[PDB]
Amino acid sequence: SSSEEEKKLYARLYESKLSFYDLPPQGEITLEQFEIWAIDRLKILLEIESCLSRNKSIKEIETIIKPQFQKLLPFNTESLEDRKKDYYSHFILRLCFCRSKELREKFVRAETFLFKIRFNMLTSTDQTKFVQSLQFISNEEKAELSHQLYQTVSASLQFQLNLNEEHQRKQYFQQEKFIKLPFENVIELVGNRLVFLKDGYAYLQQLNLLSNEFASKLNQELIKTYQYLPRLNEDDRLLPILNHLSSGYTDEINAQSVWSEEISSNYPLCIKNLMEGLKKNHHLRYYGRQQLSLFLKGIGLSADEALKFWSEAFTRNGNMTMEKFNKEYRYSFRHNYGLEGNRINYKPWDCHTILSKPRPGRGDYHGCPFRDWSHERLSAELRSMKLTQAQIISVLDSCQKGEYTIACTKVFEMTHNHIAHPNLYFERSRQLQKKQQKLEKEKLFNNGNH
Amino acid sequence: KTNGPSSSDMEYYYKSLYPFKHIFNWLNHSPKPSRDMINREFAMAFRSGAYKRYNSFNSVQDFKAQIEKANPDRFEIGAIYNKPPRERDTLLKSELKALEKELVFDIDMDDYDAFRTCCSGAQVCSKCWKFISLAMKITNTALREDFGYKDFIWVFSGRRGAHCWVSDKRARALTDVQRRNVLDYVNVIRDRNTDKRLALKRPYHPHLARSLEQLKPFFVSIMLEEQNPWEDDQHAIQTLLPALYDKQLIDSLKKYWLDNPRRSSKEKWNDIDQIATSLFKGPKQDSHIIKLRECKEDLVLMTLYPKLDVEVTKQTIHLLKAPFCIHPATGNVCVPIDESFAPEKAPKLIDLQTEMEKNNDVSLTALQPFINQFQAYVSSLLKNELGSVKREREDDD
Ligand code: SF4
Repeated sequence: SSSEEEKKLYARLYESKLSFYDLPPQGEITLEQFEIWAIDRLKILLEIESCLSRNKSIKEIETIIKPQFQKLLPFNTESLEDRKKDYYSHFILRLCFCRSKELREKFVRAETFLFKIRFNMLTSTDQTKFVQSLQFISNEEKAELSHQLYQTVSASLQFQLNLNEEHQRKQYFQQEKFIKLPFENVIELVGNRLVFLKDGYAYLQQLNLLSNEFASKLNQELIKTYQYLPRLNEDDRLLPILNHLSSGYTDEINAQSVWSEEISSNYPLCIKNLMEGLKKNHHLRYYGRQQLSLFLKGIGLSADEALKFWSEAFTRNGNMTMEKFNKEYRYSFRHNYGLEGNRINYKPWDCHTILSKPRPGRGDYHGCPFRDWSHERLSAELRSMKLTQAQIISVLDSCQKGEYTIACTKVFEMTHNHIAHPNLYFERSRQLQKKQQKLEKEKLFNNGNH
Repeated sequence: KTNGPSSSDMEYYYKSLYPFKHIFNWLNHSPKPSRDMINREFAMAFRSGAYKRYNSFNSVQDFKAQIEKANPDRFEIGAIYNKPPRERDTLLKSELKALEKELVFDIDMDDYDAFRTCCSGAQVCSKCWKFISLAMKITNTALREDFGYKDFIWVFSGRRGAHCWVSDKRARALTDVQRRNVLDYVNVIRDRNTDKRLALKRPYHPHLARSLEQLKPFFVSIMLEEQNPWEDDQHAIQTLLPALYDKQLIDSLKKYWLDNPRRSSKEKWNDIDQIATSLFKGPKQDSHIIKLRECKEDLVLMTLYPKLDVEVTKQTIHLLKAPFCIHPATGNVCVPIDESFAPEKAPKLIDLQTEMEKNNDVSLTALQPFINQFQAYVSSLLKNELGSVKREREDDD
């Protein structure tokens, strides 16, 4: 397709700033565009999910997401590239999440909430243009039923749009359009008496019905895409990105201070488990040693202090001679820091790469405790962290659903007041600790002048 | 103690009096037998207390013969299944799926005894039957103007209640969720406790406001004069005062009625306004007046709005007593209800036997008008069913 024809089709599609994603995007995009747009939309959806799991109000979620919109997925722009980004990201995520039923449910829920937010941020004229772009009633029919419709919708207006004055409510109602549809499609709104009923037809709260239709259509299209996926399995190029995206949903620091309580309060539970295993056994197996070493490098421990740390931890029991440590372990610890071989500076393991680990056996301390520990044992340490029974129950409920990172964020929040990286947990804890220390110092200074 | 109909009386009623053909044509939705009857569940209640479910009949004669042979005290109508319920024992429990049943509503006097004085306990008369009459009026209002239903009929429960059978193809095919939605639309009075103010949501839904306007002219004539339940000061304190919103007004009215005992319901109704006017003064008086009017409207609805039995409507598999059945304790025929119906007008089985002794023909008995009414209803239902089939065929083309 000529670039010009492609632009024409895309403009015919965007006549409104909002879309049902009915027709497949046509055109070619590069792999960098593919992956970057997919990851950006995925970040937006993950932030939506994290806000929802914390029972945040709709206004708070909107306020949190607006800067993320301006940064990752610009909406309400006239640029063709941003609209292309939204459409292609949506269809890439359709390809990603069609594999399993639970993924489908999470995707449709998050996408419907995103639809709701975007519709809420639109202007009333744009909303009218979008809904016009499901039969609207004539002005005569609205005039005949005006009293009943206004009586039905006055409470919804007051509570949803904060139109406290009656004059404003009437003025809005005069401009509001109504849709006539059978009450069986809007039984949910019928139950709460939010829609007017006449002769078996419900007069429309429109956002809720639009979201319901969008979710239903999205579910059906995900099912069709799942049926057509094995034909796409022949593309060696997209499969790794799709697999990664689908699984993505799931001298202050030296060798001595890393053991201190001041630094020890900040690690996540995985790191505490690895360090406890190292202290008890004076040895960590390969995966645990790698996880711990990469964390320690990521938190500021230099290479020489890392070698000192590992040698001191390993030789404490006398079972390991310094000669054996230098013969077998020194090379690997230097390699982790990019000082050996191809000098590759290995990045610290995020949560996802840790979970991609092969499951800890007997004698293993690596992995994620929230996935790899029994419920009783997790309850034991969460009690040791002075968490209440309700907080422990919430964390265990998050763990049961497979949202281990959500539970990690939860324990962070309860112990300190979305995290997907051990170094991120450490950094946030350190920043909070420094802020608290500065506040305490300011309070001490203020109390000394009276 | 008027003994209920004997077993021989039930045999006689079933052999000579039950309009088996009309019920069959009603439930079959076609002059020719179809799966709407062969796959319909029927439950039969016996004098011994036995209850046998999942009965089904293939034809008019089979229905009559099975009912005659069983001689139950009553039988209840179930939903259409994908397979004949009578063959359940050869089927897995997960294979019998309900597909269609008439929308059903049940209204009884039990929820209105706190506001009636013309009868006590399980008694009923024309005065208290006005509660059921207003209930059917409001329910028919909702079903006709809001849901667009056309083929529905009310039938006497036998003692003091009424059952509604909505036979519209749209109503018959409703899922349990949709049935719950219609019930929640109609069931405004969810809390039946009279010792607590309803505090209904404001502004009223148009259905609620329309029902209030329909019930307002009857509130005086029934409650304040004919029943007069708040003449008793203790009954007033128990049921009228808790519907008010202000504690000071409640205490003032309580003291006034203690000092002036046995004021009638109308006098107490006027005293509420008089004392409220005496108490609430200043720029805030308008809000108090509005709230008192709201409480009075809430009490009007609490006292006269339909109080449905919520279980029977919720699910497609629920069983309800078939029309023309004999009430075991009263002997009344569960006849269909018109605008002039009263409980004393329901024919008794012993009276029907006495009439048949003089004239051995059902057409010459008191049961005949109700049979004719039911036949006309069935004919209209069949005509509408044919129209719906034609409309579906036109839509498919
Ligand atoms: S969620 Fe991540 S950071 Fe937290 S304990 Fe598990 S692996 Fe460590």
